[PDB]
Amino acid sequence: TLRLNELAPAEGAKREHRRLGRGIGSGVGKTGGRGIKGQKSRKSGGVR
RNA sequence: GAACCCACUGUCGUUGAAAAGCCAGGGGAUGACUUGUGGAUAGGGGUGAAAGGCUAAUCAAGCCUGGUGAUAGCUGGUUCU
Repeated sequence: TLRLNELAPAEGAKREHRRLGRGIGSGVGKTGGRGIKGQKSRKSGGVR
């Protein structure tokens, strides 16, 4: 206790960030949640 | 009718000897003729016995750099459990 290698954050404080397009297993591979084709699939695809 | 200047027909070549030629024929050949050297005309401009022809193998608007990473409701791609 009270060491630099014995200090931990609270449970639920930190979450891993989501990474798109890094394989089938991740679940967000390939299209990365954008769907298939259309305006919203393109870069900067949101309408005003 | 030779040299010189052209390019009407046919064969060959089409990763060619050649990014436009060779061979056999063909036209002008004292003229509105051919040609060397050095100059002038610059891009919406130049030049054109006029084909949108030519302006460095590039022309219904040359080339280079910059605005610039232009925009693209389109096509493609998007990586471990």
